[PDB]
Parts: sequence; C-alpha cells; structure tokens
Amino acid sequence: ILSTASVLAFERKLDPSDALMSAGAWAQRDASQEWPAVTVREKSVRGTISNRLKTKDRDPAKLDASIQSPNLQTVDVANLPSDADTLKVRFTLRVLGGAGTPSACNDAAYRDKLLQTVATYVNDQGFAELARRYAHNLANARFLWRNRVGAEAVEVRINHIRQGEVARAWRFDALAIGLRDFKADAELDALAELIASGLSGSGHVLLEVVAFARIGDGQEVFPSQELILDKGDKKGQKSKTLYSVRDAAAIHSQKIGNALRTIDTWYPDEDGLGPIAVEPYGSVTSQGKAYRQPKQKLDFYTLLDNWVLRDEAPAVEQQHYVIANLIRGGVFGE
Amino acid sequence: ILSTASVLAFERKLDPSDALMSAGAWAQRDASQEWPAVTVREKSVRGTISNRLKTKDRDPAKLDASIQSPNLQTVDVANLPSDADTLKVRFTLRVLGGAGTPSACNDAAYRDKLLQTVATYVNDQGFAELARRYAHNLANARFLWRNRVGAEAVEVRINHIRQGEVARAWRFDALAIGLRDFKADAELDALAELIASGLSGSGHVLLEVVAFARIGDGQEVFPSQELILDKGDKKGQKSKTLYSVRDAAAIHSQKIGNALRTIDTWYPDEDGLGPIAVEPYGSVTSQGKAYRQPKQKLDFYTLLDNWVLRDEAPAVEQQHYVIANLIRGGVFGEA
Amino acid sequence: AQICDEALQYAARLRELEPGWSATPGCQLHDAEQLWLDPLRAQTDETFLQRRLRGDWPAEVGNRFANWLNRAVSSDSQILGSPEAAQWSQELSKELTMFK
Repeated sequence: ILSTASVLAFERKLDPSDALMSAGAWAQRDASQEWPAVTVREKSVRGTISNRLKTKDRDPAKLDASIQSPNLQTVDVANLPSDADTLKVRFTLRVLGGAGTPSACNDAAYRDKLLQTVATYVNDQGFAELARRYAHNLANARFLWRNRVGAEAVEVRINHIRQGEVARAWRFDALAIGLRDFKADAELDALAELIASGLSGSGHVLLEVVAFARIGDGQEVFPSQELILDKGDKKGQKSKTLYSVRDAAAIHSQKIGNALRTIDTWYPDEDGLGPIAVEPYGSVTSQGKAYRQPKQKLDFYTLLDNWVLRDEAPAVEQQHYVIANLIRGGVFGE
Repeated sequence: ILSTASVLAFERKLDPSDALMSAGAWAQRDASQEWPAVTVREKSVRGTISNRLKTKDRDPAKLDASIQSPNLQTVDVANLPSDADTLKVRFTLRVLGGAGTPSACNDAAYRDKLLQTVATYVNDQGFAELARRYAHNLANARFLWRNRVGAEAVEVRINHIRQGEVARAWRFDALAIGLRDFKADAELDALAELIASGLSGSGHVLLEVVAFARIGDGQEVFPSQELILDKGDKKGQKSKTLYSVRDAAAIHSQKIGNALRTIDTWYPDEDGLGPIAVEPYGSVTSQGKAYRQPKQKLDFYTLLDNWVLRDEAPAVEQQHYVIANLIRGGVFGEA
Repeated sequence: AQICDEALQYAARLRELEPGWSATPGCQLHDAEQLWLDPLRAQTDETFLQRRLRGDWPAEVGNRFANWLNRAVSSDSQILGSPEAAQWSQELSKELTMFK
C-alpha cells in the first residue's frame, strides 16, 4: 500500500526580504534613492493603571488603589521627520519555481506519486490563478500592515530586475485595488504572467518592490515589533521592541510573506470577508478563528492525502489551496 | 584462500575545508578580499500551528484551541545586506594521491593483492574519468546547495596555489555547466588533468575555490544547519542552529565533500535522473532510496570482493565506482 | 545599596534550595521573612496561600531588616533611631515590591 512519507520538507517559494523603511516628501518619489531611513527611538511614557485589576486575594481598596498613582513605561517608537509625509518601504522578492518537488522525502514511491500529481496539476492548468492573486497582493500594498489604514495615497512600484538593470517596471495605485476582491487589469495580468513564468520554472524572476504612502507630517510608522517574552518577576521591563536593520526601522520578512501569501478566498464560511493566509488548518491567530478545521474535510492535510494517495482529486479551488500551501512550504509527515 | 582483511582503513582523498560565506556586490568580484562576512542572527518568530496533530489520545478542545492560538519559535537566519546582491563562498581543497594504499590492514597478502588490483586499474587507465567528473562537480557550483536554486548567475573561480600564490586560474559560468550532463571544455579537462596528476601522486595540488552567486538585495542565504544531538532535542527551545566558524556563516566541510562526490552516474536503476554521491550501498537519505542495494550484485562490497579475492573484474564503470569509493575512503573489513 | 543587594542575592541563592518548605520550627522571626524567600509559584498549584500577595511581607521585611541594621550598626554615636529605620525599611521595601 502507498502511505505518506514520514519526512516531507517543502522549500519556500516566493522568498521575500526584510522590508526597510525610509521617509521623504511626496512627488519626490522618483529620486527616492537617498531618502533618510526611519530610526527607532526609545521614549519613556507616564500613564494610568489601565487594565482589569486582579481582585482575588489582594486588599479590597487599599493595595488595589494603585490607581491615583501613575505607572512609568519605556517603549519604542518610529516616527517620520517633521518635514516628511511619505513612508517608503522597499524589499526584494525571488520567485523560484519547482513547487511540488520536496527537498526531502523518505518514501520514494510517495515522492513519485506526488510529483506526478503536481505535474498533472501544472499541465492541465497553469500557474494562472495563484500568480494572479499573488500579483494582486503585490499590487495593493498589504505588506504595509498598519501603515495602510490611514493613508490617502499608496503607490507601489515593482521592477523586474534582469541583470543589474530593470526590464519591466509596473506602477500601481494600491488604493484603487481593494484588499478583498481580485479584479482584472491590463498591467496586472502581465505581472501575473511573469510570476507564473517564475513559478513554473520558465525563467528566473527577481522583483524589487517599493511602496510609498502619504500618512502625514511627523506621524507614527509601525514597523515589526520584536518578539520578546517578558517575565512576571523583576518587573519594570521594556515591553515594546521594534525590529531594526542597522539603524533603520523595518518589517520582518515573514510579515511580508504573510501579506503576500493571503490569497485564500475558499473556506466554507465566507460570504465576502476577504482572503486569508494559506496555512495548513488555515487560521488567523490575531482574529482568533481557525478556518478549515479538521472537522470539515477542507484541511490541507485531508485534501492532500485524498489527492495524492486515494486519487480523489478535489475541486479546482481546493487544488489552488493545496498548491498554494506547497508554494509556501513546510514540514509534513507521520 | 585469501579472505579479506579484518580491518581496512582508507584515508580521505579530496580533502575540503569549511566554506566561509561573505557578501558583496556583483561586477566588483575581483576585489572580493575584504568583503564583510555574512553573520548568523537569531530571531524569534510567531507562526500558526501547522503540523499533523496527534489526535490519537488528546481531547478535541485542546487541539482546536491549539490551532487557533499561535506558537512562538526561535530560529537562526543569515541574510545578505540591503546593498549586497552577491554571496561569495570560499573554501580550499587538497588532493592527495596514493588512493589505493590503505592505512590499516590485518592480512598482508590481502594488502599486496589489493595494491596489485589498484595498480592494474591505474596502468590500464589513469584517473581521467574520475578527475573529469570531480572537475565537473567543482566547475558547476554544486557545493552551493540551496544557495544555487534561485541564483541569477553563478561564477566559480578556481586557483591553483603553487607556493602561497596562484599559478593557474580557471573561471567558470556555473549555470551553463549543468548538474547532470558531463560535457567537455578546454578549461574543464585542463582542470581534470590537474586533479588527475594530483590523484596519481605526480604533484602537490591545492586549490582555492571561490564561488559568487547573484541572489539579490537582502535575500536569505543558507549555511549548514548544525546537528544538535542529545543536548537540545528535549523541549524545542531552539529550533534551528546554523553553523558559524568565527562570526561568519559557513558551510560544513563534509557537505562540500558530499557535493564533490556526486559523480556516480552508474547504478542498476535509471541513470537519467542524474548523478548521486559515491557511497557503499549508494544512498540518498534525503531522497529516501538506496541505489546499489546488496540484492542486485552492484554495491561496493560485492564488486570489491569479486575484484580482489576471486579476481573477476567487473564492468569498467563499476570499477570506476569502486575506485571512487577508495578515493572517498572509509572503514571496510569483515569480522 | 551593597547591603540590600546582598540581601537580594541571599534571597535569590536560597531560591535554589526547594520550592516547598513547611512549618519547620523557629517561627519567632520567621513569618514576615517567611514569604520574602519566595515559594517558587510551582509547589502552590491551587493557591493554598492567601497572604502571598496581600502585601504583608515587604514593609515588615524592610522594618525588621532595618531593625537588624539598627542593632548591628551602632558606633560611638550610640543611638541610630527610628526615622533611619523607616528610611532603610522603605528602601528595601521599594526594592522588594520592584519584583512585580
């Protein structure tokens, strides 16, 4: 009998970089090669005790009167200069190709069957529905996470770097293209064709993405906050640390990958909520939900194990979901 | 009766070094002597629970609460700088010579018979095919394992260090030279003649191999992940440790040695897939298959016991394979 | 400062003994400083102790520490006094409530 392999290692296609941030004035976006980078400052604030107080075994009103007395915190903040109203976010993106070919597989018969199934998918249908949604998520600047909610003009410039030059430069208005529906455009299907050629393996694809946003003069930008687990003893810590490449505020590359990866509009309880990041057991931990629970038979693992082993080929949307999870990569097994 | 020796120790030929990684820009690769080294850095990331859940004895409420809530993991990463689009990886290689002489034996008559067999192989045909395939594995940048699959253009320079400086420098386009086709070029068989003269013992050959790969601005490069055995496989408190020599990301020397040894185009299955690494019971544990199993009589031990004891010579490609195994070196010998 | 951080080091290096102590004898001085040497928050496991977070320990530990430093440091300037006791008491009390 053919069973799934115990070691399965799928490499990451659509490799992003750390997206570095700088600041400048709008309409000077063309000469934005020398804009000063946004630096992370550390500031100390004094505030009130603003949390639900524990009232289990403390004093009723004596030691629980930590109110009427401030608390003193020391956090980080990234700001624009006072004479700059435009955040510029720049990163690179490689599109590798060879999606369903794992870098490690124990069962070789399973590897041959999986490669046959993936090549069957790519030869009956191109990489035309995945790369279109990837080019859409590149088009609207969803990689600006909280830097997109209050902007009046978001413009994305995408260069296809050929040797050391540019070979094709796209320029999209990221606010006309919504974050929830995938329309068609004369400049967007060309980028979808280029990402499809990179995904199938027809050519080496390297893109430089740079997005400008008008937020305002001297306002606050939100780079990636670092993950530091603070402890309950010896309190009075920092409790906010923003990530930085060398004296420059930046976004984590996995955050850019998550905002480029959110193409899943096929989950059984959607009526127009919008795309979700393609995950096995596709879940938003910030929103608290977990769509495609294994109670329903729409998990990545059940769909893959029914497609490859039992040859129960799913619907075309679920095929797009499974191949998007293979493009993301990961560790599968026993 | 001439049974095989009880101990057999063959020292490693083609001894590589730990390949250091640094970063810089393309079209200034000639002044790549002061390029800043790629440094490994730890990062804590937040992901979702994405693995096959053990739903055998656990309650469903804890399982879907686990897939709802995130999980936080600390891994290492080595990236290029934002102005650097080229990874420069440098190692040194010695080829030794005297591939047939073992370093340990128990039966001296077996030692003389094995040396006679290797000498008949050598004066029948030199180390031309093996050094041709080794020079091919040096020319195309197979030692960049995951640093090659998305590179736009790879250039591999190979210097022959005569005293402390170069005496012959080759420069190859590592993407035009494929990973499976063994072609013929003038610089390629010149380097093959050098490696053959080093393997025959007719000269001291030390090479410096420096490979530049154009990956892109600020992209992730991949050194060797360290095997942490019985010190950190308990909690999962550190999921991915990378290998660094001295404040510099580096590739393991035995990984470069496995990359150069990927010349075995001969095995009883279909040879159209490309070469595999030369090992007895030729095994790709990442691909999970063992070519040259002991069932089909084409493993290294069966061919060696047929060649030396019973004096039946195998096919010429199979004796190419077993002499490549003797170049690899190892521990052989029955009880 | 060196004396109170030595007391903090004594509280930290005696956190390496065991989580769970008991009503082992000698409780004539051992009710306020009983809980300054923390119960490691792992032997508890169901909140069997109600005065662990009541606030009873830090002012009393600072008071009895400053009384120890009063009776220990008394030069030819013989009396040291109660306001100095309250000052060193509130000093150690701030550095003990700094833990949470």
